[PDB]
Amino acid sequence: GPLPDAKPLVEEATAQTKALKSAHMVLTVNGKIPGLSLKTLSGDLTTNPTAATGNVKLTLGGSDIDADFVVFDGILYATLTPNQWSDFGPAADIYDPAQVLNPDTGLANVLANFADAKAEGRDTINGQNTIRISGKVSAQAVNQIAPPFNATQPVPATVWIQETGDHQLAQAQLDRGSGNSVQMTLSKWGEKVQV
Ligand SMILES: CCCCCCCCCCCCCCC[C@@H](O)O[C@H](CO[C@H](O)CCCCCCCC[C@@H](C)CCCCCCCC)COP(=O)(O)O[C@H]1[C@H](O[C@@H]2O[C@@H](CO)[C@H](O)[C@H](O)[C@@H]2O)[C@H](O)[C@H](O)[C@@H](O)[C@@H]1O[C@H]1O[C@@H](CO[C@@H](O)CCCCCCCCCCCCCCC)[C@@H](O)[C@H](O)[C@@H]1O
Repeated sequence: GPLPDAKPLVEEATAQTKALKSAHMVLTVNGKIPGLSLKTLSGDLTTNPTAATGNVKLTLGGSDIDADFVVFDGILYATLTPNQWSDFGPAADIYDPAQVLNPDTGLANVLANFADAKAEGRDTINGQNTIRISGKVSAQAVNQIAPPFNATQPVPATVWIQETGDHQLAQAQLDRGSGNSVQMTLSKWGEKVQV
């Protein structure tokens, strides 16, 4: 029918996101973003304490490698060859995955700096009704969650927020122009993450 007002949905999702401890995430890079060699990633993240497990497809020296990865006790491990775990040192020297759910600099900060929010339509995400919402994310909030963006201006964005229930952030995408973008889909909020 009619669409709810986006502004209160965004505010509710902001609050809900700040309280998150854990989630499943699927990250897709569309086109090309300089200094971001990642193509796709799917995994499970928990925080306080930080742990993550999953799989990643990335480009290394011009070859796409499929790898499994684990972040535990501050350290990043990954199978660059199958069943062979390599230790790549402190995760934070590459990207501390806890950043995504940091209430100050993660997804909640993106939501809190999401300007001009406007409800655009309704979409199913992972079996759930969500409201698709356009807006622009501040350069600072974008650079904090995704440094390679190197934004010097507000970044056009789309968020999908659950229409009912908890109003979680279901999906978000940041458009760098020219068919290049990064999108994350969140689900399984509060799941246990063993690792
Ligand atoms: C959703 C679930 C939660 C997760 C969220 C998603 C996060 C995904 C992150 C994926 C990025 C993996 C790509 C690794 C590329 C690799 O080249 O990184 C650089 C080189 O590192 C070495 O080369 C490592 C060995 C080579 C290959 C890597 C091994 C394989 C491991 C991995 C790829 C497999 C699994 C990966 C998946 C893990 C997911 C984790 C959960 C970093 O080197 P340094 O450690 O020296 O770091 C930098 C240094 O900074 C450090 O910080 C200092 C602070 O003071 C310290 O003192 C420290 O000493 C050091 O100085 C330097 O300054 C230097 O200037 C800079 O150039 C250095 O490297 C930089 O060099 C380039 C490399 O670029 C490409 O190679 C790719 C870089 C990708 C990094 C971007 C992170 C992803 C963005 C997150 C998106 C989130 C989306 C949110 C939703 C919208 C830059 O792009 C980038 O800035 C990079 O960091």
